[PDB]
Amino acid sequence: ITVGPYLRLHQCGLPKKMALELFKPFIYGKLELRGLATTIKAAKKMVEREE
Amino acid sequence: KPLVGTGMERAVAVDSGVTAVAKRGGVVQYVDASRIVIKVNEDEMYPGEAGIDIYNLTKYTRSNQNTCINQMPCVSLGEPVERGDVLADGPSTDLGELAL
Amino acid sequence: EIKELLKLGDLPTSGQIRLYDGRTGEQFERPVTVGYMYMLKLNHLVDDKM
Amino acid sequence: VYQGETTQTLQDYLMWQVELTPFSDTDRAIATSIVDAVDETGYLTVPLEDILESIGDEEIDIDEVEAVLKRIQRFDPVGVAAKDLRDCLLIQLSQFDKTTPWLEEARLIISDHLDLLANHDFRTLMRVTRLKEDVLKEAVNLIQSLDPRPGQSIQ
Amino acid sequence: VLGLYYMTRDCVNAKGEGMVLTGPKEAERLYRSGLASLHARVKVRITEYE
Amino acid sequence: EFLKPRLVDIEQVSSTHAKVTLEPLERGFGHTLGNALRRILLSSMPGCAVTEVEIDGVLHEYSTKEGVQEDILEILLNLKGLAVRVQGKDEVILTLNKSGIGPVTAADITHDGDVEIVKPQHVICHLTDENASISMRIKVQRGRGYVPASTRERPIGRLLVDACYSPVERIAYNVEAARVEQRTDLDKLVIEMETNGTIDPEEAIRRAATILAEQLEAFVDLRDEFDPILLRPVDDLELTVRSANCLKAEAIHYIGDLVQRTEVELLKTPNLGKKSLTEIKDVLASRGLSLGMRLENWPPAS
Amino acid sequence: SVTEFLKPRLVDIEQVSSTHAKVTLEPLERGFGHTLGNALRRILLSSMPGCAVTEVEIDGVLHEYSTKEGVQEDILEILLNLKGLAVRVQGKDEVILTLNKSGIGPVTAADITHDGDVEIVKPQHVICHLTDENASISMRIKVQRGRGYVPASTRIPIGRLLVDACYSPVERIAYNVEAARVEQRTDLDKLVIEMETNGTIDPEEAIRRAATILAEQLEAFVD
Repeated sequence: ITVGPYLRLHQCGLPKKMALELFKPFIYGKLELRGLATTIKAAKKMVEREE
Repeated sequence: KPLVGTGMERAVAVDSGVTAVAKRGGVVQYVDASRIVIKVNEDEMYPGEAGIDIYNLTKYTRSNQNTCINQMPCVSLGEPVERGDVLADGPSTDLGELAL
Repeated sequence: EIKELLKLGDLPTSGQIRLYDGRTGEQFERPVTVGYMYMLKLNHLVDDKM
Repeated sequence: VYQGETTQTLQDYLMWQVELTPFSDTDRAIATSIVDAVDETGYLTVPLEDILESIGDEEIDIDEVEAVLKRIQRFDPVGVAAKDLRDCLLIQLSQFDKTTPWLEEARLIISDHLDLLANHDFRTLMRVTRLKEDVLKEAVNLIQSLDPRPGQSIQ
Repeated sequence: VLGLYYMTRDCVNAKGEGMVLTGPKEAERLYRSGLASLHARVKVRITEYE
Repeated sequence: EFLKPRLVDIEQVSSTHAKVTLEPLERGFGHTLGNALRRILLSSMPGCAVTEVEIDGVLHEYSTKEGVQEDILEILLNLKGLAVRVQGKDEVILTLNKSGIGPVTAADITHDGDVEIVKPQHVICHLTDENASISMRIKVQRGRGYVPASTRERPIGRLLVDACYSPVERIAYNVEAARVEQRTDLDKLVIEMETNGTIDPEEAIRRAATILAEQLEAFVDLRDEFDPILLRPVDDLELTVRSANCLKAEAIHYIGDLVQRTEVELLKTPNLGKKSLTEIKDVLASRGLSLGMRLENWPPAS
Repeated sequence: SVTEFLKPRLVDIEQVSSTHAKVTLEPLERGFGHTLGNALRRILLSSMPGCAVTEVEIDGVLHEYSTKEGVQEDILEILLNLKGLAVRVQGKDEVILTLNKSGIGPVTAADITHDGDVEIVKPQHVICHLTDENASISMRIKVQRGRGYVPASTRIPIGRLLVDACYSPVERIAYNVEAARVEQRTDLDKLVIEMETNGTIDPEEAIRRAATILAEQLEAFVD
């Protein structure tokens, strides 16, 4: 943990590399919801390649 | 080097064994990034031998903590050395002094 | 002895100088202790923690 | 005490893909049976009649089983749950882009004359397919670039 | 705490002492322009709600 | 009507140290201009730097070369501090060849017409063996800022170097009183500049002023994808006559419309039986698609 | 290529009031938010043309701590009330006005005698209050033209009371720098500027004038 002096009291600073792993099924669902991916394996490959 | 020390840096650097220390006096006959050859003085030579000392330096070797062990020479071609002098610096050493 | 060595190098004896903000150019209101320290990097790297 | 961990096999991966696929209840049961029938090399080991019998309902025809099987064959890896080598190669070729230099000749060779290639004829094959030796070499090289055992990716 | 304590202190003879200001915004303008000290004792028109 | 400043004098103390005088300035403009110019000069000047090195016999930077006093890493560190001025292009390749005992410096680089070495005494390495030679190729290009090599396949043997393109080392400024003809309220700005000798002080001042003016021009005028397979027409599918007629009777033109329909909806439509539904599912599965897929913000403008 | 920098693309203006504005500009190169914001703030605070009240004279007042029986407030209160008077003189750089009133009630800026060049911005601005019907007030107010703020202590007849002159129309200026990103670059600046004027000019006009002044200061070196 480091210090974020600019933050508001209700906010925290999360690394995006951690957030990509933590929220993976949500990202799969959102990718399949707007037609970017048509199958679960396509979304999995897109997340692996980090487009 | 610390630039503000206590006077114990040389003792720690030399007694640890991470540096290359001259076993006998002489003149630097050959210097390189990986080996040093010293031409021994005539008054320190044993009968019936070619008086030369060869030092092979440790280059980019893994340690017990997955760190780097690397030695670099601190002498020039042709300069005199004596017994106990430092020939090559080890990790965290600067001209024979501890440098953390 | 430290003050004498500072005087030999033409430096303030108190060990404090005036600084300026890099973002505005304004001088800080009080003198600041500026010097040299020996820092170390410890074997606790955030690459190995995250 | 270290008790050991869990590993993912080919069937575990296929079932994971089945669960996240918009199947109906009957379709999901058929998919479960089909995935149970798949061996470690990625080939189906029973005829579709056995699967239809194992479903246990008389309201279901073989065409629905065929549709479910075709959908499953497009899972990762592509070509899994194929009936034979010809089907696996055709499935793999179906996913290629149309700009490939020798897609049509390779498809023709695989679909029509696969025994001649296995017997190493290279003489009657030319007469049957009316090709030269310039294109046959490239077609055979393209055919040999496919995966004969798609199920070993999760060995 | 240190910053709030430092800003809300008074000095006996500071720059801009003894002037009358229309409000807090004029005090801020004087401080930023360098015409008054942060510790100068002044009189300010203040509006407060109860 | 303010009095405008002008560039009065340039004092070249050394080849890397200069003083530039701006005069006259109104009350308070000295610091306003000085701090902005210092920030821009320290931040945005362009220069040339070494980016790639290829040495004849070495494979990576964690090795040594026989007859060379330094390691490869120290040689790369020395090359990182090489000062080069290129007047014709944004990329160049220099060649270095040397043999015999002695210090290999920057004056041993093969001469190029459009390349100037401002510090020929810069030491690169040392050869300690008589029958020892070194030959290398160095890539130099123009840029600005600091670009580490990690943030930018290659053959085995090509070594990357972090790029520090900035030619400015330090900037200081002072504001004194200007003794103009008939006024005693005008100031004078003196900018002390320390660089690596590869940039003219006056062009640096002009470039900083140009950048500031271009950035400031925005205040002078101040006022306020679906997947391709889903876009193919339904006739791409090789359906039967009756299936195509039934789909066209439901105004299902594209695959993205058919895919959003569930089995029950396609089963309650007239003239469509279970067999035709199975055929549609089969032809969709042949491409790896199913029924019951939800799409957001469809259609995409047809 | 190496001489090409980012330019603001999203410009947002929010009007809290008629004399209070917030401006947001993004994206900017790293470090330029502080540069631009500090330069603009310094120019707005220090060097800005305007007109302001300089000094006053009252018939019954000879010293700053004097008496004006019949007036609710003291003399320094009247000086504070006059310091916040906004004018739009469109002629000579020095005008004099006369204020005479009698009665019971608030004496405001609308009571000032009419002048062709002078245009009062807020007639509702209150100068003082008269309590007694026999009470009378008479004074002369001088307005001059200048730049920025000039304290009266640096300027040290009879009855001439000095007033701090606030020529600049800016009442408050502040700025803040926040993080902004483009899909490939994450270390970019986002500049927010909040400013309030006294009503003589709009905040946007003040920003444009400050930018124009700073840009014209650089004409001798811009290529």
